Amino acid sequence: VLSEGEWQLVLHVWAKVEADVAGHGQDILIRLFKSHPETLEKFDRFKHLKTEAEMKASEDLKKHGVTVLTALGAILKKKGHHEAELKPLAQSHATKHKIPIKYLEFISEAIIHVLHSRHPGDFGADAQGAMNKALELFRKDIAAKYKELGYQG
Ligand code: HEM
Ligand SMILES: [N+]
Ligand SMILES: [N+]
Ligand SMILES: [N+]
Ligand SMILES: [N+]
Ligand SMILES: [N+]
Repeated sequence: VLSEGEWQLVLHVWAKVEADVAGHGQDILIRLFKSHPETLEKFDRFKHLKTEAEMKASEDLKKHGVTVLTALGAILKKKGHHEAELKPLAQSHATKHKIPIKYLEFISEAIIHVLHSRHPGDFGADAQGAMNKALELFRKDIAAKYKELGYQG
């Protein structure tokens, strides 16, 4: 569940994201929606948005971008001991929002793309390797909770 050395690479990278949570959140959701159109359909609140331009202009979308990264920052900071925060999130995405585990992987990919575009020099292969493992650990712990509830798939 990651070495201390890899957790460090991740939070160093995340300290950086914190500088503009709003910009990064807006970019991550627009990229998830562009590459995987089906995920956009899961948000009643953003369906209306067709083009990239419209997505960018939506303040509400940017607001949501902040919610998501604030919650993910709370998880990552726990350095694996994130059960209290992951629980309510796993439960609401399974039973309320109805988000397949496959969409969590798609967003994990989105996150990586944005952190590489932005912070080119701070996100070397080594930081990307540690970041990948953190997201996968989050994804495994969610899927465990999904199964218990009868929504793994
Ligand atoms: C990095 C992973 C994600 C995190 C940390 C995250 C976080 C959150 C949080 C904190 C909320 C607010 C309330 C609640 O869930 O009880 C929320 C709402 C929601 N999430 Fe996520 N989310 C993630 C990924 C996803 C994905 C990938 C989708 C869609 C494919 C999605 C679908 C939704 C929807 C539809 C809502 C409700 C929006 C509303 O109508 O208020 N989530 N998310
Ligand atoms: N490893
Ligand atoms: N916003
Ligand atoms: N964990
Ligand atoms: N929500
Ligand atoms: N790096």
